[PDB]
Amino acid sequence: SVVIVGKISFCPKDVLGHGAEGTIVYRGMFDNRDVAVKRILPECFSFADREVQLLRESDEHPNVIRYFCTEKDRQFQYIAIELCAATLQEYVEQKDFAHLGLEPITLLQQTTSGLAHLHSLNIVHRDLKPHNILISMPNAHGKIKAMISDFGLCKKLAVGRHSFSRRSGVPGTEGWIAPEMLSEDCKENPTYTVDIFSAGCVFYYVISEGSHPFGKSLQRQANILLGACSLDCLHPEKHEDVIARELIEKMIAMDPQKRPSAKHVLKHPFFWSLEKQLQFFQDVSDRIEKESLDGPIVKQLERGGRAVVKMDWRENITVPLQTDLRKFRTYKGGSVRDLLRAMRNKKHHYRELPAEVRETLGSLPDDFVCYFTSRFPHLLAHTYRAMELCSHERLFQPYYFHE
Amino acid sequence: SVVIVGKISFCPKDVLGHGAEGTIVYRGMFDNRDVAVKRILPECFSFADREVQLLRESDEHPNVIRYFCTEKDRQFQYIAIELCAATLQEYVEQKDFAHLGLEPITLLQQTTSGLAHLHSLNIVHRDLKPHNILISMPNAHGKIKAMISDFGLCKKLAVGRHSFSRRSGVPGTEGWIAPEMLSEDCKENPTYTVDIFSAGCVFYYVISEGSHPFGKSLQRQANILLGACSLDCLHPEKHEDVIARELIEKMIAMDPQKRPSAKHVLKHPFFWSLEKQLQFFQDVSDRIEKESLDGPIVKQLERGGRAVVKMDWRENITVPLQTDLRKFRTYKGGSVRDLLRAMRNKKHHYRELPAEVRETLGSLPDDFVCYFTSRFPHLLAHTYRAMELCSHERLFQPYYFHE
Ligand SMILES: Cc1c(CCC(=O)O)c2cc(Br)ccc2n1C(=O)c1ccccc1
Ligand SMILES: Cc1c(CCC(=O)O)c2cc(Br)ccc2n1C(=O)c1ccccc1
Repeated sequence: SVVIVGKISFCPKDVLGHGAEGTIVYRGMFDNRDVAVKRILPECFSFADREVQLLRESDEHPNVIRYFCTEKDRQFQYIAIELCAATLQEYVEQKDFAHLGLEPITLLQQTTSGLAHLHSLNIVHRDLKPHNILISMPNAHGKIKAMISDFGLCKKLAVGRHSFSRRSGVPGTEGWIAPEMLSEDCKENPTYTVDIFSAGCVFYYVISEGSHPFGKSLQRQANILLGACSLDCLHPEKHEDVIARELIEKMIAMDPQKRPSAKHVLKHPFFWSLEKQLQFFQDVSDRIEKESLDGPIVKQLERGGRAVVKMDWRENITVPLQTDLRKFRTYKGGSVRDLLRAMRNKKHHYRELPAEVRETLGSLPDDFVCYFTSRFPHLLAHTYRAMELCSHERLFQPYYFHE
Repeated sequence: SVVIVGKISFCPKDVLGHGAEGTIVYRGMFDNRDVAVKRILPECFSFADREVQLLRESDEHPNVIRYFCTEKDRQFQYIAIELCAATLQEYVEQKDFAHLGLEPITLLQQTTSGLAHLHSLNIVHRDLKPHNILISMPNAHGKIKAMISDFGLCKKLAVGRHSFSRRSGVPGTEGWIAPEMLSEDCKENPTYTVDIFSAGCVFYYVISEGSHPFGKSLQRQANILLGACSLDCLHPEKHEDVIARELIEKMIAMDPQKRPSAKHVLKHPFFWSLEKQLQFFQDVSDRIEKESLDGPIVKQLERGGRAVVKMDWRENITVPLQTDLRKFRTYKGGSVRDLLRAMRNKKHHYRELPAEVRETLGSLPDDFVCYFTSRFPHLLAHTYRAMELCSHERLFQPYYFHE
């Protein structure tokens, strides 16, 4: 028995899953393309028409599911969309991340792009969770991508409006709904920020390989409203983790105003290569070199540096570098600027530096930059936030978001 | 009136254009989606079957036209694809260009990208012309993109093969058909290069604002076969023109094996920012600083450097720079490396230079590099080709294509 509703065809025996509101998703064909078919019931025909329009308006982007067509029966309405190979959930739940390279982060970056695309179209998803974040089929050359799905609970903000009342009840799924949506009072109407919070938890769900910032399933929602976030899978003294901690912590704040935008999250160091990181260090040092001590830039860079530098950075580096630096007298052990200024000098002159000092630093640029991030795991986080005072400047545009 | 073929609807009174073999294109809609439908007559039903299938294997790429569906009638066959705003022909022939800034080169880079994608899928267009390059309908934010269409005459190379016999006549338009396609004296059958020759003409067509590298319309195909190419639109002593010459002259090469691949074209200086050119001069200089004069790299950089440096480059730079460099007699005016190094030095210590030598150089980075490209209009093209000996080096990966 093969169901043929117009250009869509599927066999009822091939069920890919069950959805809510009696929606059943089969595997089928459309225009000889492999698609997933969704049967919707008359009780939901209206909810399905809005999802298709919001899909038609965004599937162009590579990180949004591709909507194809819709055919109607005397009994059902069928939605044909691009056939994937797995959800992010089964991915986090069943891949050997050790063999998986930097894929997990690029999946997080792609999902973030999709969100910024949707937010550029005044579309809020409201139901972002690892289940409806899909993994594309492997392409002709063997690559996969992440795409956003389940547009049933999406909302297009009204022209000229930048929030949305809580009239659609409490859209979303327990454990991933931001507090404003579930809180009994209405200090302010929700907005795009409810998506970041969901996204923040998802970032952690991937980098923890299964954990949630707000506890286990049954107590999540109650912790979310109570503010009981715990990012335990992230060391406090690891460079990578300290950077992730900064981002995810900002993404799951209780005040949705203090939550970053998706365009900001795309620029975050959490996504930077080592080559880029070292580059950010070089440019900060050059911008501050002739900045006075009374200047705001330098005063923000040095507020709280003693902990960043670990009291005295000269007492925390390798002996071959300590001796090399002792040759002159131009770097203070308490200055985070001078630590960055030292990194600039020892990079420029790297080739004309004694082999013993070259061997402690490592090859450029990856081993060089790691030398200083492992020793001072708060250096990038501290200086990134400090240098925000120069996000308008052309030189720094590659690191912040500032239209 | 309006003809409704299944989910495709159009009005015969809305004709967008006419093709070959009686194929008419109307403006229409598919699934509430503004599309352009194609009416295909019976003698041509098989050409569409191929095009549709090929389109379904590559339409995903942002710069390859998006194909939606295809229905059939009692006597006709219809094909609905993305509706565009113009073709590159109309864009070139009817756009100020003075207020278009750099949009035209972004277009050339986009059609290249889509063509590299098609080649990665073992597909040769074989009929690339400013007519098949359509411009996107403006976005939800006012941006456009170029795309490739007219896949009817495309060729999916046999499995493992990297060439194709001329068994299907000579597909393509008089004026854009590569010479290997028409001649019988050729021993080598055509490959993907045949698409690069055509693109190399379009490249020139766009920068010349309509002109062709092989003359006027009727004598064009005649001139192509004879190798008589003329790019008089490009000055022989202007930095920008020298670069575009180097690339175009290699894409329209008479010998197919001398033509850059699509991925090669994508890295050519023709597409670099001003800052990227500085970064190239800096990396080239830094890389050759500790290289033996007897070394192959140095011997290739100076092979012909006399015309490049215009004899003593110290005598072709502004006087203020001439005085500030007179103290260093290390710089040999007949060395291109010495010129590149003098640039590297002027860039690093730019802030500590006397104001006279700073305002004669210009604001970093754009005006600084222009100081040398305008004065030495062969410096880049000379260095880029000679330094190919280092294309394999990670340092230079941003600048060349290896694998
Ligand atoms: C696109 C798609 C949907 C629709 C998503 C939406 O629009 O909400 C889907 C639903 C279920 Br249940 C089950 C599978 C579904 N699937 C897939 O292709 C797919 C997902 C995981 C593994 C293999 C294939
Ligand atoms: C999508 C599209 C097609 C189909 C391309 C194909 O056959 O692959 C088309 C054909 C002609 Br003729 C003419 C126009 C065509 N057009 C356009 O949107 C368009 C292009 C330029 C100016 C105005 C509209």
